[PDB]
Amino acid sequence: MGKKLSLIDFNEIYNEENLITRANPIENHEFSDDGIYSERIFGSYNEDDDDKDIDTIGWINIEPYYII
Amino acid sequence: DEWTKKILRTEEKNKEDIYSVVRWMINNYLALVKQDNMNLANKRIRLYEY
Amino acid sequence: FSARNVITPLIGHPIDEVAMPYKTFAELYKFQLINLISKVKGINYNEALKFWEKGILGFNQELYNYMEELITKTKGGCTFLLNRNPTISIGSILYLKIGLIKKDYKDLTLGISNNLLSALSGDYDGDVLNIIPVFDNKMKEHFSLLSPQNFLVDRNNGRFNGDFDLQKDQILGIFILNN
Amino acid sequence: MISNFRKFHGNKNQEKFNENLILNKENESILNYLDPICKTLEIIPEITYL
Amino acid sequence: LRYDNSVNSISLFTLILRYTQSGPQSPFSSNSTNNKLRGLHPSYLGRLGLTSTSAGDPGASGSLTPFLELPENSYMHFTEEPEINLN
Amino acid sequence: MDDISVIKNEDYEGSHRFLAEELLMPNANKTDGNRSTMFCSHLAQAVTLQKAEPPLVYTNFENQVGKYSTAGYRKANSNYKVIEKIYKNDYNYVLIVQDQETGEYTLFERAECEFLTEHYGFQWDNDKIDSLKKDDTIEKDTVLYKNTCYDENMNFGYGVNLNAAYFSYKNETLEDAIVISESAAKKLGTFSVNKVKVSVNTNDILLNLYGDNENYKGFPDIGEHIKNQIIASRRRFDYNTALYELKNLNEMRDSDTPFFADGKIVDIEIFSNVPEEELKVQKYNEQVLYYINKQKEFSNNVYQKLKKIVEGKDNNVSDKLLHFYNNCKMRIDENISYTYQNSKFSGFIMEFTILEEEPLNKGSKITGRYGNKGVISKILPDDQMPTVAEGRFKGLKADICLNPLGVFNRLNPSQLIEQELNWIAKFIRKDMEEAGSNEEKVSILLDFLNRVNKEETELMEEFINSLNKTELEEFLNDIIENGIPICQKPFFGNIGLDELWELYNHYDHIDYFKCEGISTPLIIGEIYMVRLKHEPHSKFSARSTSKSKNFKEHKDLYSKTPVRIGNMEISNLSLTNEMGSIMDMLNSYSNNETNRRELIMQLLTGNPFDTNIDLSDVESGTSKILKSLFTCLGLSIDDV
Amino acid sequence: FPKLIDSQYFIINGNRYYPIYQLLDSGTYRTNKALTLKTLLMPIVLREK
Amino acid sequence: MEKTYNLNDILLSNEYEKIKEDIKEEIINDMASKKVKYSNTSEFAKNDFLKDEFIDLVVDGETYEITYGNLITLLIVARPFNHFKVPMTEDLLFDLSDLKEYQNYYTTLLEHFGYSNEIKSIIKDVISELAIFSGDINVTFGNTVSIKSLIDLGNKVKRFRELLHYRLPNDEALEFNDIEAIIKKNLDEIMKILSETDNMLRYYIDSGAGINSKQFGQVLSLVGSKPDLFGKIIPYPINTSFLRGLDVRSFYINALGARKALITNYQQVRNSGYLTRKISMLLMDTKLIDLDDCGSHENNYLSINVENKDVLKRFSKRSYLNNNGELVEIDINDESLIGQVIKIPSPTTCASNEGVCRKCYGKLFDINKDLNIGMIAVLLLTDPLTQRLLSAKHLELSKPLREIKDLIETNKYIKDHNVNEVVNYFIYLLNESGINIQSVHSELIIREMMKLDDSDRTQFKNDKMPDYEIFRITDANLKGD
Ligand SMILES: [Zn+2]
Repeated sequence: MGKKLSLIDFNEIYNEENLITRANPIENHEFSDDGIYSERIFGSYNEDDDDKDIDTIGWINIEPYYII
Repeated sequence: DEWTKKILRTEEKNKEDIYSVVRWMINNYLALVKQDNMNLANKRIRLYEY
Repeated sequence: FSARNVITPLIGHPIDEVAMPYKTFAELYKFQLINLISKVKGINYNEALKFWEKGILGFNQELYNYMEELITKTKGGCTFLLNRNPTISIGSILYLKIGLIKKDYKDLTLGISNNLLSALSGDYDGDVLNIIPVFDNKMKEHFSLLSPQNFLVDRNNGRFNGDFDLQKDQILGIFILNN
Repeated sequence: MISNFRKFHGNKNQEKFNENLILNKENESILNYLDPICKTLEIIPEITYL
Repeated sequence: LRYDNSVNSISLFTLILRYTQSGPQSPFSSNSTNNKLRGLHPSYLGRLGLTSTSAGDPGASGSLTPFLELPENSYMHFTEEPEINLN
Repeated sequence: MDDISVIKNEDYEGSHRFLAEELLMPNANKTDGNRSTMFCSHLAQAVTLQKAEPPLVYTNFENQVGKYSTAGYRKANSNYKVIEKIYKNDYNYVLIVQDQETGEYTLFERAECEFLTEHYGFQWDNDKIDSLKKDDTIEKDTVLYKNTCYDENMNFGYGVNLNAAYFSYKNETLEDAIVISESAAKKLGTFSVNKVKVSVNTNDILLNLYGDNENYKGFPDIGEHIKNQIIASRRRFDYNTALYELKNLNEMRDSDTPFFADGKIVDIEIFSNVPEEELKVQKYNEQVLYYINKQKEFSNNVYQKLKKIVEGKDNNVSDKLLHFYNNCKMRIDENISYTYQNSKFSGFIMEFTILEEEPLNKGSKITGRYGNKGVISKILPDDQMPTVAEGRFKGLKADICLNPLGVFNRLNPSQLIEQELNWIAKFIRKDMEEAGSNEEKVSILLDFLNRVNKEETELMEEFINSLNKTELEEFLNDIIENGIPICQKPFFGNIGLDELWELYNHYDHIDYFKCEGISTPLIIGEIYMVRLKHEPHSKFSARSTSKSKNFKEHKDLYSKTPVRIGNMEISNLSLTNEMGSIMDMLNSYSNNETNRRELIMQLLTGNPFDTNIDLSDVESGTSKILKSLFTCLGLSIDDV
Repeated sequence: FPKLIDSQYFIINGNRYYPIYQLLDSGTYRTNKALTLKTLLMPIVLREK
Repeated sequence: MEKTYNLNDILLSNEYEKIKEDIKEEIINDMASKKVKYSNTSEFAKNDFLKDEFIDLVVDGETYEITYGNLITLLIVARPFNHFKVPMTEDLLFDLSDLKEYQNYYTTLLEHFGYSNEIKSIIKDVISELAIFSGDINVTFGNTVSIKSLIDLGNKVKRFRELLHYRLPNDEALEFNDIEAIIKKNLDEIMKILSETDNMLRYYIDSGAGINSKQFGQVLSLVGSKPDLFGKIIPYPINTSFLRGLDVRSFYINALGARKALITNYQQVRNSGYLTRKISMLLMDTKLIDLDDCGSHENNYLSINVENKDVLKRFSKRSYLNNNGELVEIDINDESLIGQVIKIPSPTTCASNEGVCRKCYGKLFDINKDLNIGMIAVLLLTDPLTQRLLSAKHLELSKPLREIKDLIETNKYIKDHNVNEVVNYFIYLLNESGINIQSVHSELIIREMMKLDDSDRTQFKNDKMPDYEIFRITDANLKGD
């Protein structure tokens, strides 16, 4: 658990394009493009067409509020 | 219990009740502590008990 | 691309060369084998796999011929690494060549020279040795530094290593000859 | 022939295995051990082991 | 209980007359380092097998003698009386 | 205990009571404890032999070991009378008998093989029980079926006697290695029996591996051997409604599950949870249906025949008969839902019992009764083995050749004594054959045995005087050709240095054999040999890129369990000082999926005889997952 | 309770299991600072000081 | 057979293989034609074998009397000179009847032809051809073992009969040392009688193939006293041979040992091997530089005490400062250096940060350059230590192994002693334990354990010894940070 290693400033690396501000798991009987399971930013089963790896990381915005 | 009485190998006077067994053990404590663990005389084989 | 096999004594062949069972070579060099069958017979890779699957079941001369050609005609030979665990000594892992492929399906023992045994520290008591083939010619060259020939020299002394010298049966024959 | 002689010698060995030890599994009785285990229940006044 | 892992029809010593010190309630344990218990004792002669044991767990299991006589009326005790006479 | 003064030899003199498994070992006083404990281990590891023989040098307790080891023979326990015989298969059948005293009705079962565990099993000599017909009395101690270990007079044998010579054969007999004659290897033959379960559900069908287009047979028949090591293969279907896959019967694919074994199937037991009418419509079930019907036909047949006895008020039935009857009745009864592993299963589960004659092959381990070990390095023709020339024993060939170097180091001298005794016995046999009347032959025999074992001599004199002249001649011919029994008791009654010395001094004609191409004269004498369970097949592993337990479930021909590379292995490889190549091998063979795909693709698309692989530099999938999760954790590596 | 078949083994859940004898101490077994007699319920132990 | 053979004429001829073939064929055909005769006495029996007949071998004009068998052995082992077409000087000829010398001849072949891969290939072909012929000798001459062989000798040689039937005196005055003395006296005689008589076991005894002294004497003469489960020698000895039989009492003592061997192997399973990874980590990066002289001062050169003959052996192929001059290779054979502290260039003190020089490492530079030097050191130390620990459990013998570990893996001796004292303690620990390693490999391990307090790599050329601090193997890895 407790390790001494470099910390990361999330705000600089944060990407607005892959922002999950929609909480709906499904939208109108479909996986939400803004949902957690989003084919656009995270990828899908057809991963070779996506050219988007597991390294793809989503973001959530708490602005205008801060957490520890 | 009756099974330990049957297995035990001393005069029946010493196996009548728990008191007789304790008396027998205490009177022969020094001798009994000095007995070989591996001597087959002090051991047995069992099959159905377990 | 790994294997485990029992060791049996081999006579009449060079120290570095070994004899590998029919089943052992087929699996490790399967993709190389499928390449030749596809080229020779002009068939699809899936169809070539069907030929390989049929050969696995029992000894057939045709698949043996493809296997024999690979050991004969491959550049640098067909070579692998043989380790006896624990790998605690120099010579525990050795770079060796596949001289022959056995024609008995039942025979599943690797054939090694008695001189190699002392370096490996293993015994022909039913112990199993791990076989890891090396494919790239560059990788083959780098692992050739682990070959038995390079280990003829003892690294601490610079002298010849008795591990690769004549053993019990071998010494007696030369002794009767000379003494 | 040879086989008849071999059987004859085997029967005349004079060193014979203890059949009772080999077959003691059959001649051991479960009831002997079951009875005390059941009588441990007799500590309860209502329960009496028949 | 023990599965019949036998590869043979020979059963007199592999299964019929086999004994094990190890048990559910066993004085014998690997952690206890019962090296003495794994060894042989002079009483074993005529009752237990001196050379019959398994290399994996030496002394834990062995073969009973075919000629072993367990005294009648002693409840499968090797001897009618214990080691020390007490008389 | 420390005290060994309690042990007094006079107390244990003349008694083998202190011996257990070593009662099967001759001259056990001369063998070390280590070799004896190895022998005790080998006897349990010994495998059944089709052509097992009583040992030429015997301890005389062997027959008792055969008697009290009941797994090998079936003996009647009372006088019985055969009520009827019912057949399930040609190989498997049941015999119903009635006790001539109790009147109780019991049954005896006949099958070709006995399954013990894994592949281990043995075939049965079912001659007597097969001879029995209805209204035939079975006497009290008759042996209905016997193992190959027991002979006509129920003598017990766990090995074969093979002529052995200690000779250095082209260094092939190095350390504990053996060279065997092909004929001799024929003698050391084992059985393998396997019970294999193939489960076919509703969506699974069995391919027509053994059948043509007109007749659909997807698995072997009761009298037919397995071909290409494939019993059957099942193809699972997403929906079996279409039945469009009828044309697909001949072809095979990787997805199909193949079941592997070799041998003759001897019994099929099918447990079906599907109604008969549903099965009948499809032709692909045809073969299965037959055996299903056969099972029912067998079960019904017992039910009709025994219903009066079992369901009658008297009920003089053995528990075995009662339970057999109840199981068959359950089979014929409707609403019988079969459960395996406490769950109801779709389709049917089939158990095949397969018996194969497994011959001796290279890598097999064979031993003697004295703790020595040997591995079959080479099997060679009889002519290539040492053959003595220009003697009365001319053309005698050695069946096995053993390493001469280090023999005394083993501390098991007794093997040599066995060899010497059978070798000297060869001379005695030739002496009997060469000249004399029957009386001269018995005189030579009795003198030699008096030199070896007095008890055997006395008992042989009694046995011989009992024999009629024709029987005596037959016994003498048996001794001349087949061999001579010699008794070497484990501790008391064996011969020693002085006794063998006297034997050699008296028999001056007995001297080493001069072999055809061998300068050194050799001794060839029979040694008793046993076959051990170990074969190379147990530890064989071979893997090619795409435990699974499929091999244990008979779905794979051989284990594909990967070899493991560790820090020790990496260090020994790092001796080369070319770390990049080691990392390339690790990534291409295991860690890196992209590099692994490149290696496979290049191996199949490159030149067959020249292989050069170029691997891309990319982070592994594990590394990618690690970076993604760590960034979410809030910590990032700085390539510290 | 399992039933003996052929006088030396049991058949349960389709498998052949053989019962083997166990070697145990009869009674009054020695232990560190103690002498114990084993009973079905509670062992009777004598501890010394 | 011809009676005159010119060595370098056949070796430099293009009929080299054909000459060997026909001689090899002639020798084995002779052996198949005739039997070997045994007299079982000191006056050996006569045999007409070509291998034992004499030929004259001409080496650069000098004739040596050599047996036909020694000739075919010489040709097989002189394959290098046919391949390279360079003649064989008389310096290279060796005793062909003592197989111990073959090892040293291969060593001289490696030095003469430059430790090349080509000479490495030829030696492999020589070992191969020598072995294949041995099988032909063995399958034609034959080799056997028999108790009649023992009986046949004793019938002529009374001493064999008396030793084959020997039984200890029943004096209670005999003790474990007295019995063990009789064991060697009668066994040394037995081996001598077998070497000096025409018996079927003579070639075994002289060759050393398949002969272990203790186990040979137990079968033939006497077993002796045996330990119990916990090592105490049992008061009663076994006064028989396995060939003659054993007593019921003796049978229990043997079973005790065989059981003890089994229990010991169960305990032997322990194999921590933690140090192997630690030593490998520090030494994997150490490399070599093609620089003849790094530049170091003689006081900065390492000083070692040649107290024992074992000490000089560890420093072969390395430099030494002679009293008259400087920088001459130490000759291990000269016992003059025994008892003298000597100054040696050490891989510990090599100045260049990149690698160790050719004078500090030693003459093994060109020999071991292809492999990783640090990894060579870790395996030369690990494989004995791991094996010695296990072999000692069977028998103060175990103590050297522990102190070796404590020296490098703990700061007990590291924090209060100098490197000159540290390396000499290491060679003392190796000598007592029996580990045979050349000191260069042990010093390389100490070199990486040694971390400079001053933190300057090239300061070694300064006459003043650099300030430094040795570290524990695990701590030195931790100090990198
Ligand atoms: Zn330097």
